[PDB]
Amino acid sequence: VSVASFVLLSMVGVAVGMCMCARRRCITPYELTPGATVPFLLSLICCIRTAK
Amino acid sequence: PASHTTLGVQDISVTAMSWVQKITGGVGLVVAVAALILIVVLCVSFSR
Repeated sequence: VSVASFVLLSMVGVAVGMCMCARRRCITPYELTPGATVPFLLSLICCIRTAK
Repeated sequence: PASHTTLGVQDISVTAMSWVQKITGGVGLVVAVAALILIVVLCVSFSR
């Protein structure tokens, strides 16, 4: 029960680490561009500030 | 004295209490539709 709980918590840890990674990779081409035009669908999905 | 247990009248009640399911279902749905309408218009007025 202890070693199973360690690896299970590592898998949800990896899943959130992937969500941090995939957000940072997907959003940077919008965040680096001058005068950005991010669409509302990706704004809500990738969890950024209100509107932009 | 009574040859049976005292009723759990806190909820133990008739069949044809389905009148509760009818009115609580109707009031639940008019609230749920009113809330869904609010959520849609709130989301497109947030899309602005």
